[PDB]
Amino acid sequence: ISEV
Amino acid sequence: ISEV
Amino acid sequence: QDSLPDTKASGPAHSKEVPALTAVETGATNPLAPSDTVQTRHVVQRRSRSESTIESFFARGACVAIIEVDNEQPTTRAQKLFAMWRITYKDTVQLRRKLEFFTYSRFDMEFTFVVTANFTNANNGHALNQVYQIMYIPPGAPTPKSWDDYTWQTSSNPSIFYTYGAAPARISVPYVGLANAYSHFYDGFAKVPLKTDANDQIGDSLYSAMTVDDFGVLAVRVVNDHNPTKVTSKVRIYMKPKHVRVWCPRPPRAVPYYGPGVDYRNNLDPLSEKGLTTY
Amino acid sequence: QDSLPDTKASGPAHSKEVPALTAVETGATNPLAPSDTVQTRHVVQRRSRSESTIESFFARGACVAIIEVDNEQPTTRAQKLFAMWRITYKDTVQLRRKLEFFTYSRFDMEFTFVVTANFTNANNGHALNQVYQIMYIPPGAPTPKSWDDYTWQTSSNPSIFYTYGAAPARISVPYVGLANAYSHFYDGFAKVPLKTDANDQIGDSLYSAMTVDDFGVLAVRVVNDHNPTKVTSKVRIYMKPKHVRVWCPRPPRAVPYYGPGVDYRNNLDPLSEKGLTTY
Amino acid sequence: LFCGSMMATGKILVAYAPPGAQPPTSRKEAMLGTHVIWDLGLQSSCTMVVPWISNVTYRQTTQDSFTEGGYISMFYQTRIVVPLSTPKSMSMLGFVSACNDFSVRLLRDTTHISQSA
Amino acid sequence: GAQVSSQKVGAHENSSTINYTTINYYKDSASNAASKQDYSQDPSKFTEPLKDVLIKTAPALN
Amino acid sequence: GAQVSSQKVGAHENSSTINYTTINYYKDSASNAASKQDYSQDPSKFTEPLKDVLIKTAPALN
Amino acid sequence: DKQRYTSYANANPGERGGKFYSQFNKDNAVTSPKREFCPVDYLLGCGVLLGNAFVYPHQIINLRTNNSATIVLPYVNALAIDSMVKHNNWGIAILPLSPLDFAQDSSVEIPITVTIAPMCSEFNGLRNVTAPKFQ
Amino acid sequence: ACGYSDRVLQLTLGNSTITTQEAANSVVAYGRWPEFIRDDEANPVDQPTEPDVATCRFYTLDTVMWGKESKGWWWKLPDALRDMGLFGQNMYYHYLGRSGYTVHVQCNASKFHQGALGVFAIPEYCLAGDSDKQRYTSYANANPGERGGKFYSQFNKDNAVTSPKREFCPVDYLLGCGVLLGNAFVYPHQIINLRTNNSATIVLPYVNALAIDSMVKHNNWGIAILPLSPLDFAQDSSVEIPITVTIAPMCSEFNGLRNVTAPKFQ
Amino acid sequence: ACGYSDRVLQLTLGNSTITTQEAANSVVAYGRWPEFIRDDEANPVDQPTEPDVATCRFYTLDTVMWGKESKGWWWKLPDALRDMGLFGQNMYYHYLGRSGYTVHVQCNASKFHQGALGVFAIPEYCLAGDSDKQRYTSYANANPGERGGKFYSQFNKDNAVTSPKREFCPVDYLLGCGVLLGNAFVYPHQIINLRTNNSATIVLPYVNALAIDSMVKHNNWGIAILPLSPLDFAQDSSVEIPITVTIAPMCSEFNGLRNVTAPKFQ
Ligand SMILES: CCOC(=O)c1ccc(OCCCCC2CCN(c3ccc(C)nn3)CC2)cc1
Ligand SMILES: CCOC(=O)c1ccc(OCCCCC2CCN(c3ccc(C)nn3)CC2)cc1
Ligand SMILES: *C(=O)CCCCCCCCCCCCC
Ligand SMILES: *C(=O)CCCCCCCCCCCCC
Repeated sequence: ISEV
Repeated sequence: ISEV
Repeated sequence: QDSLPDTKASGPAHSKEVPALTAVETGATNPLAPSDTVQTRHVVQRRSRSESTIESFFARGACVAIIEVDNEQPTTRAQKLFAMWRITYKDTVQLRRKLEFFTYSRFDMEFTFVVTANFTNANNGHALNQVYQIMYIPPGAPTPKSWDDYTWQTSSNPSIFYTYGAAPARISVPYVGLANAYSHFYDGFAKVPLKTDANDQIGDSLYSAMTVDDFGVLAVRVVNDHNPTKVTSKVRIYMKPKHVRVWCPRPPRAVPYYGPGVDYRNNLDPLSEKGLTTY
Repeated sequence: QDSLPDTKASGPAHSKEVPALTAVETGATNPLAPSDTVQTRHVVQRRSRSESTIESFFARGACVAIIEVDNEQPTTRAQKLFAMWRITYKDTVQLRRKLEFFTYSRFDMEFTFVVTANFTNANNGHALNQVYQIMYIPPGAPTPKSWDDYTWQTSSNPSIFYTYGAAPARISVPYVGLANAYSHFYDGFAKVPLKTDANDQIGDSLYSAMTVDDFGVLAVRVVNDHNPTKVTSKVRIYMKPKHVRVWCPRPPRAVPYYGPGVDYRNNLDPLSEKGLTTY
Repeated sequence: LFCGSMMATGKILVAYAPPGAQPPTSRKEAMLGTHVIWDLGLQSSCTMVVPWISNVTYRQTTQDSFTEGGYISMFYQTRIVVPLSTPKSMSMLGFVSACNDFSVRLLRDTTHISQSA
Repeated sequence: GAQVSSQKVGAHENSSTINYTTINYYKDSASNAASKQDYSQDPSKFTEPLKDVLIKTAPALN
Repeated sequence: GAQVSSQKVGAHENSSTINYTTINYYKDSASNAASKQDYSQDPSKFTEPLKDVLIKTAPALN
Repeated sequence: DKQRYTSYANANPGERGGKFYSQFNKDNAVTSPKREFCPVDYLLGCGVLLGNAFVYPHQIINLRTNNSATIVLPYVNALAIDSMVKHNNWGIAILPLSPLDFAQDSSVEIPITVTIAPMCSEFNGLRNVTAPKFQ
Repeated sequence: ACGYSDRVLQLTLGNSTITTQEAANSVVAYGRWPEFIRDDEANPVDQPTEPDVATCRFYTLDTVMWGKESKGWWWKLPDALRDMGLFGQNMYYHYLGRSGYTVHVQCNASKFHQGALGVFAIPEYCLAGDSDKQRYTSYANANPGERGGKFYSQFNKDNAVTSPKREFCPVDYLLGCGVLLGNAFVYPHQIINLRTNNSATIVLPYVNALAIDSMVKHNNWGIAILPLSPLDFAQDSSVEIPITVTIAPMCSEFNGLRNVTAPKFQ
Repeated sequence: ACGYSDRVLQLTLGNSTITTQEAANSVVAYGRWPEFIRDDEANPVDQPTEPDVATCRFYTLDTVMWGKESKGWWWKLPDALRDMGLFGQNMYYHYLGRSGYTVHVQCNASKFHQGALGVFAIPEYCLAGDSDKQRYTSYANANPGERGGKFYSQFNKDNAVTSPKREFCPVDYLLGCGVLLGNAFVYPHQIINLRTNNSATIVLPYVNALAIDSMVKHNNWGIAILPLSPLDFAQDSSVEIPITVTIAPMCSEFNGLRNVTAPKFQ
């Protein structure tokens, strides 16, 4: 994932 | 996964 | 957080600092807050400008065209077995006015197609469900002369096949401008008259217009062979700009539009009568 | 990154190096850039050839066939209760011309089927929704003589059952060639006449043609028993080559096609009149 | 490409005028734009590069004054000179190709092929 | 490739930070939805284009 | 089995690298979509098939 | 009545510039049309209200305050460079927001002089000279 | 160093040597030299025959004359070599045969002559026919052997329906195949421009959708020679100079031996 | 190494390129390349204009014809370029202008033609006049522009006293100036001898008693082209071949800008  |  | 600045507590003043006085001749707007001219309390501000961001302002699908196409017995006189529309935001007024708050823009475009149909005549039997072909013809490409000629083969042009009754069709288009930004306004010509020209029509051009075909056309047809009874259909095109950027603000259109340029004709009287000392 | 080379800054020249002169007799194209013949500035280039890659050039579903099938009372005379089509890209011209920029190709094939229907006659009651059977019959397999005979049992042949009104049908086909690549052009024969042959028809063959059945046929029928009223249907087949490779470039077709080979018949005059010293 | 005899000599001016002015009718006007003076000799062929000089980032493939590319013209710089017993007339063949900075976009159908009913 | 962000929660249920998940399905960014996470900026290029920008308590003209 | 790649972003929203996710659902590669990540090559086999390839500033014929 | 029909020679007054009008007089002569602009003052000559023209870069010459206005203009366009002969980048509009008045003399007149300087000028695509037809 | 040049070549194959003092370098089609079938590209399992020097040597075909009206000449490979010594015997005794070629086209004149020959090596050169009838050219007509065929300035449709000629009608500006000749330059080629060079030398690899095929049923390469610029000399209105084509098989290998194929060329 | 030569040159300036396959090397007058005015040689204090590519490019003048009676041609610099594009505009809008030049003279013929052109670049080429009246040639006559002037085999004194022609009378063996032509070789020069070379290429530095001067009032360099050996061909007694002069300004700089100078050439 790329959770901001 | 295989993220290029 | 994206909330607006808090109001500061401000008390009485007797000073040589005068925020309330200025000179608009400079071109500047006076940067004042309530606390510069009246006594204020401390307010922790929670309001925000989330809905007035450029994206949020244009983030809505707007009606830009109503294309009408018939499906009926190919007789032999001007019919509507297929139709063509030049892609533009200028056949409608609402989105046109919104885009024109700005001189230049850059964005991706989302197209949604609502298709409705009905029986044209009192009765001759009925019609089996129709499939519609929406073909994009970019400038240069062969345009159709007939509802089922070879151009509809669409080997390289993008086409949508829409089935009547299905959820409205939707596609996305990249930023496709020949320039670094779209010009909502162009103070110029596509050609210049030269002293050495033969007729003085060689160099004639429409003011403000750029390319002859702009971005091409959407050719629409019913793929179905005609039923005995005629079915008339309308394709409504909704346009939404997404991933939007805009440059150089402009005054909004104040009088009714008169064609694709800035020309005005009438209803040049936008403002109501109100007395000078009347609330 | 996939951008094209930057333009280098190039200044004046007085030298024995002469890029501007060459000899095309060698078979070579002179590898020149603007900076070899004029003074150039430095340009950081961002353009790319992303859309002109082989995959991107063919990445579009093209119309290769219109199969017509009727659903009506099986009377007793030549009807259309079922239809057959030899699979090919040659009944249409647009994709054929694109594939023929190259001598050989290798790819997987995606087939999409758009089905439309209508009432043939003014009126006898109506029709309940139709299911269509599209059966592939590879060479060697029994071909149907009747719309509901045993071949439609399809125990080993692949079949698609399409319901009218549903999203257009779609399948993929592997690379199925008998060779290592598909030959768009074959300068040869399938048979050779021998001096010892009885009639000289034993060894006769069509020039350029390879196998008699190429890749077989698609047999199409309406699975529904006939309504009282006749329904006529058309199945449009869209073909897209995917995972594409091509070899040996060719000049594009300049005059109208005349059948499955390279034969020309007329409109052998492709070029317009333009004066030698006219812009 | 000069397809004349080896005894034939000559100097030719080949040119490119970016759009906006009168299309050249005289060598005098053509000289003023991008150009190459080709001297005929053992190297038989000459190459003039038309540099990308445009206002827009991409021009159209169809005709359009807003995206016009300009004018190419050719003139004799001196003249073709032959000896006696030599043909006084000959052919010039011409070739075109793209430089490594060239690209294209927005795929479309060609008008160069079509099909009857 | 899932992308996770906090929602700006307006009306809070009687049940703290809540999140939403995004995944792009297509290679072309034109196909993507709008992030709607937009940064703002100063109006000064419009409200104050002056070569010598002056402070509000001082005389505009001096 | 998810495959994640960067999009070549054309028009950038006013909100950096964006990604997209791909998963193959079928055993037969013929069923797969097109990656469209295509490497290029030199034109030389066509533009220069010469046994002695010569450099552009030298005389083509010597 | 004809849209986007102003001729190049009329669109481009050169050094002379053009003027504004208090109202819209439609050039009636259809048969041999003037093909000129009809810029109405409160509509900024372009279908919008003049009072909002202040969102554009500007200064006011208010005679009790200042002799002059000085505006520095960057090149603005959808492109880095374009045809200067075909396309104008910037328009300079000078309108009297408040009318000229003096003592009681009902017919006062004072000069307005416009001095302009090009900055960071660069040119590409050299060839023979463009000679436009301004007749 | 020493004195070497782009214009002076010696080609040696088997017991044959070609010299040239006026070449315009030489072309290797698609950048690929001829080579034998590799084990990992191999399809017929039987041990191949490789005749080497006995077949891979220079065969000179019958000379053709170039004059002011000459519209052009064409040849097909392996067909032009079907009767050439032991190459021809190997071709007709085996079901399968692959081979690459060195093509050397010869045409000298004088510094006062003028003209330019376009020499083109085309993969799968399918030619157009005579008739309303499509794909109807007969095998014997499709294959002229060493003689080759010619081009025409225009399309004369073989009208005699009842007893049809079943021949090609190759029109010159259409490259005999429905395309424009000016684009034939995307094919491997050289130009014999008489003020520059005596000759053209093109090295051809085996090109096919298969590693090996039937040489009797299928031609791999077509050789098209068209006058891009017409022959001219002094003022003599009827000039004529010879064009001579010499071709050599390279890396030739054959599979599927049995009794000899005898095609019917009547 | 590779294949380079004294005879084959490419000159590129601005958007212009010249090729030549038959040069006789090239001359740099007095061993000095053109250069800009240095701060320690500077005299006008105002910031100079340097138009660069827009002026320092090749302008081709009108072609002259060389025939058996042609006694010779002359040109003056900057005068021959006064009407040349933006160079001319810069020259007439400024009081001061300095510039160097690349001069390329073009004259091809055939291996059977004969003749030799002497091409001379002369600093301060003062020419002799018409009359009994000394130093009386008028400005308009002294300055032919692009047309240039000619030489004569002998001195015809303009007799008409009453309404005098006020022209030069340049006699060829006296180099039009009272000296013997055979010594003109102490000036920077090349010879176009038709059996050897198609052309001459002379690079000229700015030469003057000052770093910068008035280009309208004063010419710096004279270009004299005289036939050292007469044109001849086969036996045809009236041969004619073109001579073409192409000139490029180099390191051009201008001072003293104001309204445009419009000289009277009537
Ligand atoms: C003329 C004034 O308006 C504009 O300047 C202006 C600027 C930008 C605009 O964006 C549209 C440009 C893209 C044009 C088309 C490109 C492709 N389109 C497609 C393509 C295929 C299908 C099936 N459906 N729609 C539909 C839109 C539209 C108008
Ligand atoms: C004759 C000239 O054209 C060709 O050479 C040529 C080359 C390759 C081509 O690809 C098609 C080969 C595959 C043939 C068929 C294989 C299976 N097909 C199927 C199979 C099942 C179903 C239900 N629907 N379609 C449809 C296509 C088509 C044509
Ligand atoms: C990053 O995305 C890795 C995690 C993937 C989680 C499962 C995604 C399921 C949806 C697949 C999308 C396919 C779009 C073509
Ligand atoms: C690799 O793919 C491991 C991660 C899987 C994430 C969930 C995928 C959900 C979609 C399942 C596809 C089934 C296709 C037959």
